[PDB]
Order: sequence, then C-alpha cells, then structure tokens
Amino acid sequence: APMYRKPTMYRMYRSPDIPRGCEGPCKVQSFEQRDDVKHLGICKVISDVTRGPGLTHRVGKRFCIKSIYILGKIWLDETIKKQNHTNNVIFYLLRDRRPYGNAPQDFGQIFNMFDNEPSTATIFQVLRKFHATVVGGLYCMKEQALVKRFYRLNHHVTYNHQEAGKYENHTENALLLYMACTHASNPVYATLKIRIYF
Amino acid sequence: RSPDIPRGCEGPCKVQSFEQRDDVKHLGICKVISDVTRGPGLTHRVGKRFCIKSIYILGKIWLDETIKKQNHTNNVIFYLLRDRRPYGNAPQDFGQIFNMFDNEPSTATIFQVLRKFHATVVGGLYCMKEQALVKRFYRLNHHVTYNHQEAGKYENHTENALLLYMACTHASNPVYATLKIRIYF
Amino acid sequence: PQDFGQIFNMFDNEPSTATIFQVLRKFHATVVGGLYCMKEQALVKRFYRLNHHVTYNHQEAGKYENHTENALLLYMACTHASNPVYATLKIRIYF
Amino acid sequence: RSPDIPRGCEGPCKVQSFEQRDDVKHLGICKVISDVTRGPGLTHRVGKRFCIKSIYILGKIWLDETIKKQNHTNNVIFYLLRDRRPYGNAPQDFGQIFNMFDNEPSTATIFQVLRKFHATVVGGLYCMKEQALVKRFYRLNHHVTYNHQEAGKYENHTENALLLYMACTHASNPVYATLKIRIYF
Amino acid sequence: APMYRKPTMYRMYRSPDIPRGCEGPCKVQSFEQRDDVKHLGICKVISDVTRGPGLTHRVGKRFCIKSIYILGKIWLDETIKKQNHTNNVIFYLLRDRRPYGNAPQDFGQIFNMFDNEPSTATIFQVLRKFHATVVGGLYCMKEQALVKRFYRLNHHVTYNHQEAGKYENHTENALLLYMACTHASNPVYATLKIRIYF
Amino acid sequence: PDIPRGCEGPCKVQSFEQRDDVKHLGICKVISDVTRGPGLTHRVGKRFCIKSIYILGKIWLDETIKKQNHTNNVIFYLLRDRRPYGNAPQDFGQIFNMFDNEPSTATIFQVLRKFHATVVGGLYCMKEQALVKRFYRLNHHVTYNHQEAGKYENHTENALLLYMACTHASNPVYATLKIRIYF
Repeated sequence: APMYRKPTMYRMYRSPDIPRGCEGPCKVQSFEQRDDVKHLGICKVISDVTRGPGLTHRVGKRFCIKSIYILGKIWLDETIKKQNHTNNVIFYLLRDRRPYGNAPQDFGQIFNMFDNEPSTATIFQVLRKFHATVVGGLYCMKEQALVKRFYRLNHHVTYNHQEAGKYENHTENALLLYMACTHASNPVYATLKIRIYF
Repeated sequence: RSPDIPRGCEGPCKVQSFEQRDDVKHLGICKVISDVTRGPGLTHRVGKRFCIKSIYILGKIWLDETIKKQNHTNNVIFYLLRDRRPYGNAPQDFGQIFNMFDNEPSTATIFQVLRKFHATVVGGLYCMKEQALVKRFYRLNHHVTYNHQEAGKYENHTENALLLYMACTHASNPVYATLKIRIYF
Repeated sequence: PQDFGQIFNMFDNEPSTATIFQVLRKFHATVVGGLYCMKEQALVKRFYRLNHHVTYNHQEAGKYENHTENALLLYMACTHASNPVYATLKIRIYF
Repeated sequence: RSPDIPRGCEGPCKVQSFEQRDDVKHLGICKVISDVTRGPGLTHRVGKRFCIKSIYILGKIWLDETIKKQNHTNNVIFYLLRDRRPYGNAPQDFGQIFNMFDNEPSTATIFQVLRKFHATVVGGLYCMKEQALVKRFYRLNHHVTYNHQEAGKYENHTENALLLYMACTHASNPVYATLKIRIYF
Repeated sequence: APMYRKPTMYRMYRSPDIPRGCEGPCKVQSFEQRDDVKHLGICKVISDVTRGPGLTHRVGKRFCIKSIYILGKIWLDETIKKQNHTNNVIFYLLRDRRPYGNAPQDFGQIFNMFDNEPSTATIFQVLRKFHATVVGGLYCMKEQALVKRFYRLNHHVTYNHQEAGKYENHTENALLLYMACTHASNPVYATLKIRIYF
Repeated sequence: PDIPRGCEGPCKVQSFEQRDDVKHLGICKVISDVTRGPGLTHRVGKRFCIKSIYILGKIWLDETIKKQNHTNNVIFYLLRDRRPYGNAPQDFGQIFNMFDNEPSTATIFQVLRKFHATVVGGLYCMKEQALVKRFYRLNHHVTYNHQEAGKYENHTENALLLYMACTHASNPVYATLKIRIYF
C-alpha cells in the first residue's frame, strides 16, 4: 500500500467489503503442486497468513474472508495409472468450529466411505462440494486434465495466539479443504491455485 | 465506525505495568507511561498519541515479612496525579508535593491531581490484627502525548503525563506493596 | 520556593537536573565550638561580588512574588542536626 | 565533521546478511537490505536513508554432499544489481532477466547492473578435480533509501534498492553456496 | 535535549569541549553515602553510565570525560570513634589501563602500606592525590567534617561490550577512585558527590 | 635505515612448528617463547616493534590415510590482538561464524590479513598435495606487561597470533610452518 504510516490511513471510509477488516482486500495465495491418496488430501488454506504490514499478511488475529477463488488442473497424465482407471474427485470445503492442535485426519473425521457428511459427534460445518471426473484407460483414452474455476463467497476467521506463526494457533471459525478419491489406485495429480482475498 | 475515544480507531490495547516492589516513607515513584514504546506490536503505539480509557489498579499491600511487627500501625495513601510536563527523569516526591505526607502539590507547581486512595495495615503483636489488603479500582482517565519521536523511555514526553506516588506515614518501612496496573486504551 | 525542595541532594550539592536554576558562587564559614577551650566562634565575612541585571514583569509598587527573568537570591545551609548558627548579615546592593 | 560519505555522520555500522543456503538452476534470490530495520541499536538505521560504502562478499561454494557427483561440471555466475524500485516482494529472477543464464536485464526493465562474478565447481568421479572455492571481494557501492517509514521488512522501499541473484547453468542442482555478506556504511 | 530526532541535530558545530563526543556535556553523578575501611574504599566512577538517549547516558561505547568534580564531606561525627583517633584520608584518582573482569582489590593492587605508588608489575597510571585530615579525640575535640571541592580535568574512556550495562564491560582507559585510611580504627564516614560531565 | 625504534640488531626469533590442526582451531601464539636474555633468541625489556613476519610452510596430507573424505582447503588468519587473558583464547567462540567469517561484534580483535592453501587429493590421480607458501608480511609493535623472563602468559595490549582453519569434518591437514620474526 502506498505510504504506510505505519498502518494505512485514508482507508477510513466507504468500501463494499465485509464488516470487520478495513484495509486493501489483500490476496494470499495457497498454491499447491501436490496430489492426494484415496483417503485424504488435507489443506489448511490459512497457514501462510502471518503477521506483517505487507499485502499478503494480516494485522491482529481477525479475518473476514471475502471469497475463495479455486483454480486447478486435475490430471492423471503420468505415463502410468492407465490401468485401475476411471476415478473421480469430490471436493469438500468445510467451515470448521475449532482446531485440535495441528491438522486432523479425514477418514477418521468424515463419517462413512467417500460419499458422506461429517459424523454425528462432530457437528464440523460444511459449505459446499465440487466434482471432477477423470476417466482414462486405454485405446482412446477419453478423459484427462480438467480445469475448474469457482468464485465462492465465505465469511470470517479468527486466530488464537499472538504469534507471527503457523496454522497450529488457530481458534474458532477455521476453514480448510479435503480432497477425496473413490478408487484404490491413486491416479489423481491435482494441483490447485487457491486465492483468498479479504 | 468507532466508539472508543476521540483519537484511536486502534485496538484498545492493554499494557500492564506490574510491579513487585515496595516504597520508603518519602516516596514510591512509578511512571506508568514508558511501558509503551513505539512498535508494531500489540503492547505498543502508532505515532506519539494516547487516550488512556481507564487505569485498573490491582494490588496487595502487606507487611507479612517476619520483621516489622515493631514500630507498627502504618497506612498507605495513594496519589494518582495528572502531570503537565516532565524534564529528565521522574522528579522525586517530597521535592515536588508541599508538606509532610498529608498535603497537595505546591503553589509554584500547579501538577494536577486526579484522586487518592487508602490502605491501612496495622499489625503489631498478640493478635496481630491487620495485614495484606486487596484493592481493585476502575478509574477512568484521559489523553497522553509524547513530544520526542523515539521508540524509547520516559524522559522524552510533553503535555499530560500521568504517574503514581505512594506514601508511608511512619519512620519504619513495613509496606511491601505490589500492584498490578492495567492501562487499556 | 524552599531550598531542599529545589536543590538536589543533602547539603553538598548542585541544583537538580530538572531545575536548570543557575548558580553564581559559594562561600564558607566554619564555627566549631564545644567545651574546654572552646576554639571557634563568631567569624567576620566581607566580599565584593560583581553581578548583573534583574527585571520585574508585573508593574506593581510591590513585593517579591511578581518578577520575570533573572531573579537572584540566597540560601544558607547548616550541616548538622543541631541549630547553633545565628548568622546576621548586612547585604548591600548598589546599582 | 568527518570523512565517510555525503549523508551519514553515523557510526559506519556493519549489518551482515549471512546465509546458509543454496539455489536452484533458475534463481537464488537475496535481498540484502531489510537486514536493517529501524532501531536505536547498532545493527539498525536512523530515519530512512543509507549510503552503502561497500559490500564485502565472503563465501564458500561447494557440492561436497555425498550425492551430485553425476550430472556434474556446473559453474556459478553471480549478479549484483542496482535496482530502481520494488513492488511487493522480491520479483523472481527468470521472470526479470532476459534470456537463459547468460544474459542482461530485459529491454522493458531498464534494472541496473553493477558487476558479475565467477565460481566453477567441476567434480565428477575418479579424481574428482574441483570442489569448494573461496571468494572474497571488496566492492564499493552507493546509496539506498526507503519510502515507507516502518521498522520493518523489505517490501516497502523506494529508489535504489540493490540485491543479489545467483545462477546455475545445468539441470542438476549441486551448488550449496553459503555466503557471508558484510555491508558497512 | 530539546527535540531529539532521534539523536540531536543542530549540534554539528563549534563547541569547546573535547575531540570525540559532540553532544551536550552531560552530567552523570555518582553520589555515594558510604564509608571505607583502612585498606580500601573502592569506587568505579563509570558504572551508572549506560546506553540511553537521555542526558545521564551515552551513545555507543566512547567517552571523553571533560572533568571530574569531586564534592564531599568527610567526618567522624558518630557518637563513637573519639578514641583511637587522629586519622587522615588520602585520595587516589587513577588512570586505569584495563579491567580484570569486575572491580579489583587495593592492598593487593597498590605497592606498600598506605603511602605508596602502584606496583612495578602493574604499570596502572595515576592522575593526582588529595588530603583530608580529621583529628578528633576528647576535651576539645579539634577537628571534624571537612568540605572538599575540586575541579579536575581528565580525558577519554572506552567500554568493551555493546550492552546497556554495568561496570564489568569496560576496556582500556578506565578510571576510578581509591580511598585510604591510615589507622587501625575506622572513624572515616566519607560521603562524596562526584559529578562527571562530558 | 630499516627500524623506527632502536639501534639493536634485528634479531630473529623463529617459532617453528611441526604440528597439525583440527577443523575448529589451530592456535599459535607466535610471540610465546620470547624471554629476557642476552642471546638473539631473546628480548631486552618489554617493548617490541615486529618488523616483519616471514611465514614458511609446507601443508600436506601425504600420510597413507586421509585419501577418503577428501578435498579440504586451509584458510590462514593473522590477527592483531588487543588484549590477552592468560593463555590463548578460543577460536570458534571468538571468531563469529562457521569457517568463513570475521571476529564477532562484541570482540572488536583486529585482523591483519588472510591466506589460502588448497590440498585436494582423493584417489586415481590424486591431483593435489604438499604446497609451499612463503610470504613477506610487514607488521608493527608488541608490548609485554611484566618484566619477567616469561612465556606468553604475561602479555598486555597489542598481541598478535595465528589461527588455522580446516573446512571439512575430516582432518587431513598436516601443516608444518617455519615462522621467522625479525625485529
């Protein structure tokens, strides 16, 4: 921001953002170049946002996430994983209510096998789901890398400790992702660009 | 928008000046301002301006050391003054207020006063009936400003400082007064 | 303003750091008299001492409380808890 | 009163940006400025102005890990650039300089250059004749300024930043280059 | 100083002080309300000067002491110490060449018994000496508390570490005091006000 | 026409070593064995003005072992010391960082210069071994504290000594140096 003094004045005014935070709706990417397994792909989307005056940071422990913008290409175009084929990807974007120390499991967290909801003793809240179907075997093979873009409006987040630190000092109203495969093979090489501007 | 005070949209941050101290008969001096230095952190300030919302004084005032049962029955009078300017360090108490231990500031010094308090610890022998008293007080106050633009100590202020003096009323020194002083602003 | 409420420390000192009042000079007078001689008593002190300007602000035909820049005055100090000193001084200012 | 440079009568203080790092083929990025934050201490600054007298680059550049004997014979080209302004963080190297690893800055980017260096570590098998080289260099330079008046990080500068890029010339990554970088000013 | 910015500008110019330091010739008292023994009264006169922007402090580790101004009243006027009487006080203001950790001894430091110089294996430098003779017994008793004031010009001092700390981090060109009694009794209650402005 | 101090003969006191080092430190107070005496391997009084240090030396690893864990180099350090503390102080706790460094910020000891020696010998050639280093190196004055005929323990201001440093966890370096000081 032009001429921090040390936080910005001339902010101070009308802007259609959110209730609590006031500043420039600063983007923090959580890019991944990753994959998953059948059981879990775990991504706390909030881990990189630490204390700083910069425009990929925060001031204090209070967020109001305006929107999560999920880019991503989900392929299996490695030279293997043409056998044991036809798998699909179900995305899960959950509104969490508290963290239990560090990042938790998934098959020990959501109720049943891969088409489910959170357990009855765990009500964590859900926001929405997605789909991605990559079906490629042999002799065509007709399907591969799909592109997914989504605007997705969301709401506020708070941290616990006063650290310029990692994901472990979260508190109430966390939010994160789970990715799920539906077959015993692991073809899915899903790399996602996740913009949060707030 | 803001309802705090007419200056700070800032987070109304607490900076506590805890003491584990005592006094003498003449003076117990406590500047309660340079606890805040300049910084981006949450026990700091931005710029050189305050509006102290309230001073919250906790404290236990005892004499329960194994000595100071003789020369007993002393009491503590607190003084919370609105200062108009310092020069150099904290000026000492009997070199600033007028008369012996039941007084006001001098006629050539008008520093302003806000309020007073009481604490009576009377313990001798064969009961001894009185000891450590607990004092809590909400106390609303107003603005403070520094002149010198340093991330520094107490010697460099301007208009409206404020600080404490503690006074004993007897030649012995039984009073071991430790006070927790929250300022959130 | 009273003396110990203005100068810094106990009886061998200077003005305080928050008070810089200026000093011109000092003097000495030692009267040591106990019993069985007693060898010392009344001492005589005369001193020329050149000085400079003084101004009042308030335009009254009046007392001392109403001055401005460059006042000047005296302080006398004893160094023991007894008070033997009966010091009577004749102070001429001609200007 | 004193001969240093046309700005600072200050103590010509050293702030060292030691690294125990490495690089990749594309980029090794090192802003050598936000080592200094605002402070009264002797590894800091007063205000928002520098005149860097000299950068003194120590460093040992090896590949003496038990791997990276195959895909061998790589060399290191150093780049010490005079920057004209940053925005946000340090912009990455191949997204800033023109062509593949023997180049200059792009035509749409004129950032200024000061000088280059060399370091050739060629070690394969059966001798293997070359390893850790030592490089020391006096290198006189000039002034640096911050815009944003924070006691803070690197993202908040103005005119005349300066930083380093390190470049490898082969697809393997053998280079474990650790450098001690004194700036006294 | 009026309007530190954060050290003072408009200093910058002609002032008859000393070579190295530039600022207001700031006073640091080392007042004592102390006494001595026959062997030693030890006073490192530099201990309180720590790092600070204030006018009883320093910037960096370099001094040029302009003058030491020694006030002091040296008495024996306690109700005891009229017997074993007639003692005198010899002052010693030494230019030290290095500290050995913390403050050292005196009878293990100066050569001989109470009328001496530093030892041949120790050449610490001397600046000057003083005298104070308090002779009081019974039936007059003719002498008591004497007043001593002295201008005494001196020169530069340096510290070792970069601490805002005590006397132990001194280096070359230290300077300190020793006070000496000349009789086995200890009547001397010497309290001294020691101004250093530099 | 050579000396700035006194018309004595520029007497040689040579601190030969047949030694080695470790990775952390090779410590050599070079002014150690200079005691009071009439000979030219001695001193008159307690005041020196070292004209030059002349460093000879062959730095090898040609023992039948230390062909593995190879390719190490030697960095020399010739420091102008400011103050002593009895015997010789630490190296790794005195100079700042790991083996490519300067003295620490709380220690400013002065430096004069550095040197290099690269002995890289493994197997199947092995191409490098014992190197010879000679250096004229002009320097300046040294003072002793006591008037004893003593060793390095009784120093004062303006000492000077050497540190040798290896850069690998093995210890191949068998560095023997002939160090002439004539003054």
